[PDB]
Amino acid sequence: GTHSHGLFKKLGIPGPTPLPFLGNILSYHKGFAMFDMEMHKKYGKVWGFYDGQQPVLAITDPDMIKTVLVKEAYSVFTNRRPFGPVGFMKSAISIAEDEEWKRLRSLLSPTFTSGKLKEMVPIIAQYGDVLVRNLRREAETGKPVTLKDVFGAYSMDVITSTSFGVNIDSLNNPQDPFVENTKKLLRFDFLDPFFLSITVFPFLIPILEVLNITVFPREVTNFLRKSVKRMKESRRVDFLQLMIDSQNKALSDLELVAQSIIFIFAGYETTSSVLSFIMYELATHPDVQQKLQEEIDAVLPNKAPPTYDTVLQMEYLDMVVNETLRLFPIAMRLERVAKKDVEINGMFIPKGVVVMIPSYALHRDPKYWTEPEKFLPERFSKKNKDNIDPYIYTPFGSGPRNCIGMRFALMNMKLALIRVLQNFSFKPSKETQIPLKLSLGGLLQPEKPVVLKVESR
Amino acid sequence: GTHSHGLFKKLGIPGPTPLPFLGNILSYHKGFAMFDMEMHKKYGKVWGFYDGQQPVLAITDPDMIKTVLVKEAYSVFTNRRPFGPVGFMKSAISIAEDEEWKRLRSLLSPTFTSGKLKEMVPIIAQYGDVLVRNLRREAETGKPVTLKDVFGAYSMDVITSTSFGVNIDSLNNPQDPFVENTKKLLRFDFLDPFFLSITVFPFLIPILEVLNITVFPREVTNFLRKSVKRMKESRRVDFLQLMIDSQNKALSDLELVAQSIIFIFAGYETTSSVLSFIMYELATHPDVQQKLQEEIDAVLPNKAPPTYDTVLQMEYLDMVVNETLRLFPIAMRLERVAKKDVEINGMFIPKGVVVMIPSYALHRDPKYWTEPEKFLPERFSKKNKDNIDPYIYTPFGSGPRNCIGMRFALMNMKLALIRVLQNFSFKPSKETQIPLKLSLGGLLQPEKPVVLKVESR
Ligand SMILES: CC(C)c1nc(CN(C)C(=O)N[C@H](C(=O)N[C@@H](Cc2ccccc2)C[C@H](O)[C@H](Cc2ccccc2)NC(=O)OCc2cncs2)C(C)C)cs1
Ligand SMILES: CC(C)c1nc(CN(C)C(=O)N[C@H](C(=O)N[C@@H](Cc2ccccc2)C[C@H](O)[C@H](Cc2ccccc2)NC(=O)OCc2cncs2)C(C)C)cs1
Ligand code: HEM
Ligand code: HEM
Repeated sequence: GTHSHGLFKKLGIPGPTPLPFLGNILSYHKGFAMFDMEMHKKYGKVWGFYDGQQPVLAITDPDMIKTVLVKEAYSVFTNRRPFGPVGFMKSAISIAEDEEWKRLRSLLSPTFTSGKLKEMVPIIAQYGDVLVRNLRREAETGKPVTLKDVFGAYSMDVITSTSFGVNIDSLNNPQDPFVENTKKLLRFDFLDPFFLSITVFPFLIPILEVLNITVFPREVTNFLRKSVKRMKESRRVDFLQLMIDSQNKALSDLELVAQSIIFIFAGYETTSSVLSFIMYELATHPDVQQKLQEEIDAVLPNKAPPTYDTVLQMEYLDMVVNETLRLFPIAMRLERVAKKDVEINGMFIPKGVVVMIPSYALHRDPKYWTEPEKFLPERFSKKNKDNIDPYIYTPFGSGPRNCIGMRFALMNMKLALIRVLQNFSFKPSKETQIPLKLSLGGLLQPEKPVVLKVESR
Repeated sequence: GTHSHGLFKKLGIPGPTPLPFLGNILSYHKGFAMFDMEMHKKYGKVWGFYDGQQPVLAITDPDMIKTVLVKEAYSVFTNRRPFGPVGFMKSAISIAEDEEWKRLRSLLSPTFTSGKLKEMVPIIAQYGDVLVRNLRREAETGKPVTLKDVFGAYSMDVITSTSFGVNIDSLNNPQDPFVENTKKLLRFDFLDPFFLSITVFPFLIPILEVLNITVFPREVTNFLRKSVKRMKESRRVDFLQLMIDSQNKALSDLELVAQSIIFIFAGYETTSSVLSFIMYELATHPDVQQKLQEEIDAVLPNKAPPTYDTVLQMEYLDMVVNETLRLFPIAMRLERVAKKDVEINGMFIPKGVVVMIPSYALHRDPKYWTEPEKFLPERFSKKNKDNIDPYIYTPFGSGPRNCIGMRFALMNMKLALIRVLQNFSFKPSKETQIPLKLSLGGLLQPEKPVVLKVESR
């Protein structure tokens, strides 16, 4: 029906007029980001819309954003927008709620410290070499390289190793039952058929749950499920034991598996998308690539192996990474649910409303960014960075619920970039789409995969 | 989703563009009839639209109409558009399908013959008087009469008596458990919340069925359910025994009850709506009322009691009744489902499509009717009637599935009119809405009830 559809009318908040049942979902025909930018330009700092019957309050005010993601996090905006059905995956940290979440966050918080992460480099760099060897091969038969595939396999390599102790050159081995299963853990597309229907029929979620149907394909999960059985363990620098030790408030077995699936995915798919986009930028801006190559050679003599401290010394590398994250956040939106009524920065918001920060739109707003469409690493130099509002630029979220893997992701990505840029230069191929276009779907991804010419140095 | 929504595109049939999930239902915001007239004027003789995902093919071609309602009735278009949930009411003749239907149609066919119907007049006329006595009272305190209430109670009186043997002046007795229950059997409004949702979620019907939820309120049905227990019977001119005799292919007990509910309703609600609309027309056209009064006095001397044959002799009465039915059909649409694929008059129609004849629109079409908006009984005189296409004018449907009660309805209505017009004249009250407006909802009914000044003669 239409019971919820008078809400934003009642509070006097502007927004697209909802259709019965569908709310505003039809506006998603060209993707979240384009919907969010259209609505932002058309309504200013705040607006409201309905996913089916679910009210969503978009906010773009930096101070209101700090309020939701930080100040009122524990007391009001503790959880993300429920999404389901998920079976045992209800226990994964990113999905968990309230006290089950804070528990898992504490339990897993020590996994991603500079110390551990420091010990993860001699591992994460051994697969630096394999990627380079792989790349050099595919650059001797000098034909276009699909970044998502080569980075994909590196990305898988790194997490399987740092989290489970499993070494596999996944690129050559697309047939290892471990490689194939994990690959199938891809990001969910919220504008796909199944998810549109489940937004317009949330009253069906509990029906799917009962039938043990899940958004996480069962074949994928069940493998990884007991896959840790003889793996955890033979009865050191591994996410696994780092979690096993936390068992003997302590972590249950089926919860532990749910954490591993969550991570496997992250260190795999997020990482490889971002890496692809950086190389795309580097390839379409040779001067930036050359300046980056010079920072790398200067900090690391004759192809010297990167270390924890050398990585962190590279300023221009940091600016490149950040500037690619500005233009291509993997999140697009950040979201919390109000467990109770709230008044924030003068705005009343009833219990159950989804408050949504549209990062993609904010990352491209003319008010906060000069020439926001352009790839300009200099935006993040020492001179200009203090300019940037930490609640406008949020590629890893903010507050107690931000990305737990942030430091690992940044590190792992830069290690990859260094090893690759030390040995190669990248250039547009004939088939490189320029300018690149993002999938009109529900994921910040290229419609056509990035392909690039790889030249040895 | 949208799987069915390419159908009419595939067959090359014009029609409003469907929205995902909703199909065209939003077009119902101003009622079926207005939707059907808009679409007819805008697409000509045939068009297609979707109720949620259900395809509906509207047809206005007289010959194509004879094809659906008559020629291909038994072989293709045997059933009406399924509608549910209905519990045991699946067994009622108007809802029954295929062979269960033809069975019930044969079994109940002899109930409505000129002979039986002839024996039903000394009964149907005894309540002629009560209505007159009631009317005279409410015309001595000369204040406006709400037709739907006075006719309503007469309408109930007549069927309770002719079908069950229950005499009750229902108007004075709105407290008899028999009166109140039956009253609650009102026509279903297809554009009401519950029915809109169930058109956009037909996959929920079987869920409602399982929970014993029905469109026929349970309290209403259960009373009438066993209400016939000590009634059928004490172990003559009554629909009841007429059905009991057919038991001892023969009619089951719970089926019999389902038939009685179906009838009770019909002889009650259809009858009283039509009677109200005729009086409205008579009141807004005094000359027609006076001519009608003169036919009646001429055929029936000094307030002489109407008989079966006298009723049928009154030509101008027939034209009035028919002309009111033209302007205000109770059906609005007629519908059949294609059980199988079919090609009709050169048009292919796949299995499962609802073929819909929009009577309200057809009854008002400038191609078939001069000044179609105007109440002109003369349209149906001996001179002009043979003009009228029997597949354009269909107030009682056509073919093997037409109104089984037609002759009883026509008779019962005319008996009422004669007894009323012999004694009174009707006139607009101050509050009479003129011109009348039909509920923008899902039923041909007045938004504001007809109220009229009743003057004794
Ligand atoms: C009500 C129902 C119809 C709904 N379902 C959904 C699910 N869909 C499609 C989403 O895109 N949901 C989004 C989401 O992914 N939230 C997520 C946190 C997040 C948000 C943005 C960017 C990065 C991480 C929270 C979810 O638990 C996801 C689900 C998941 C798990 C494994 C593999 C794939 C996917 N888990 C993760 O965080 O993935 C690991 C990652 C870690 N860091 C970056 S990605 C929300 C921001 C809306 C939304 S609404
Ligand atoms: C799929 C689902 C969502 C749907 N449900 C519906 C139900 N609704 C609201 C309707 O208006 N359905 C219509 C209908 O009433 N069909 C009907 C035949 C008919 C059609 C038009 C005019 C007169 C009789 C067939 C149904 O069985 C009705 C239902 C009913 C029973 C008792 C009391 C009230 C209502 N039974 C009757 O015929 O009522 C007794 C009458 C006899 N003569 C005139 S009315 C159809 C023409 C569409 C349509 S689609
Ligand atoms: C470039 C790569 C990555 C980006 C851009 C990224 C970004 C994000 C963002 C935006 C969020 C949501 C923050 C919020 O709601 O405020 C998030 C959550 C999360 N990320 Fe990542 N992430 C990346 C890689 C990783 C990796 C490698 C891991 C490894 C485990 C990881 C684990 C998580 C977890 C567990 C959460 C949810 C934490 C919680 O709810 O408490 N992420 N990430
Ligand atoms: C003025 C009053 C009435 C009108 C205008 C009317 C009109 C109609 C119409 C249009 C139909 C559908 C026909 C079709 O699909 O082709 C119908 C069906 C029916 N009517 Fe009536 N009707 C009236 C009164 C009655 C009465 C008093 C009864 C008494 C029992 C009755 C019993 C039925 C039945 C049983 C059906 C369905 C028959 C079947 O499916 O086989 N109707 N009517």
